[PDB]
Amino acid sequence: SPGIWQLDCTHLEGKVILVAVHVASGYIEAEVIPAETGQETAYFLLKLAGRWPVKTVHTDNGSNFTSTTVKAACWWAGIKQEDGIPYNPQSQGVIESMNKELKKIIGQVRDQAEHLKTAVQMAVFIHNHKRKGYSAGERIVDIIATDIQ
Amino acid sequence: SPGIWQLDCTHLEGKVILVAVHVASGYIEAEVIPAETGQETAYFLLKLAGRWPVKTVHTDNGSNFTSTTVKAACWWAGIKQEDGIPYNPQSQGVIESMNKELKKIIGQVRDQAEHLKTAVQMAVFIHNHKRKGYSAGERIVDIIATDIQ
Ligand SMILES: O=C1Nc2ccccc2/C1=C\c1cccc(C(=O)O)c1
Ligand SMILES: O=C1Nc2ccccc2/C1=C\c1cccc(C(=O)O)c1
Repeated sequence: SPGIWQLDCTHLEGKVILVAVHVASGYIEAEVIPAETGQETAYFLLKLAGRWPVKTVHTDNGSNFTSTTVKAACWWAGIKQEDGIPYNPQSQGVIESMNKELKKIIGQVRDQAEHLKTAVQMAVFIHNHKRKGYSAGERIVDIIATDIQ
Repeated sequence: SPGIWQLDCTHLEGKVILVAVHVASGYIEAEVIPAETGQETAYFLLKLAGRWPVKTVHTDNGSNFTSTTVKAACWWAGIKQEDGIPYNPQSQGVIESMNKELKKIIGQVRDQAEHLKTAVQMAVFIHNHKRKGYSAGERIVDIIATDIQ
């Protein structure tokens, strides 16, 4: 579980926000893209796996699961690509809740940024630093550090 | 020193590669931009600080040190912005060496990617995973985890 991430795609202002959630910690990375393509998803995963030790990715839908470009990026980066079917039904609900929370934060910062991408990165910052006590940022580092030792 | 990062700007294929190096570990994040502007640097730092606990940034040049947009992003994200003048002359040489090493890796992967940005992220991946025995990715996590406890 230190290496397990979940992909999540949500929509705002006619654009797409692609999110990777580290399941065990709640830590996220996100980007704005014009639309969800295999190529964009592939590039996003390459960035993620260069930054964190990504072992398994639960893909967000069947198109990205099937995508040859996504499969190539997962091969390149040593990621086991899996489906994202909630065998636990409380899982989708947690993502649903996270998308709602992220959009709430985006709303709270939206006027401080001209471009949506800036607001999204402010929201990532706030999300990862929020103490719940540890923050998601603290939890992911502790989880992975423990795993290394 | 767990929170200290150094900005570095290098050039390839008529484009600019902006790099943030975590000084204590050698871990890097990087992006390709058309040219180094205050706005691009500001956005890059916002992304970085949402992902890692960035306390201090040594800026790469006087224009970014002076930039009102960079100063605003540092204020927003709780980053102490400093100059990047090598009080130790072995510092610049280490960055010089890193740029050369990064460009070497980019060369080694360049044909596997159409776009430079893909090659750069492959290079970030290889750099951060290389065992030298721990990798830069392992070192940054251990450093920050120790600091939290
Ligand atoms: O001055 C600034 N405060 C910031 C605090 C955080 C991040 C950026 C800024 C920033 C300017 C900036 C730079 C790029 C894009 C955008 C945008 O409006 O999308 C604004
Ligand atoms: O099939 C693929 N293998 C990969 C291994 C790693 C990353 C991407 C790919 C990938 C395709 C892809 C996707 C986006 C851009 C580019 C580009 O050429 O810049 C290529």
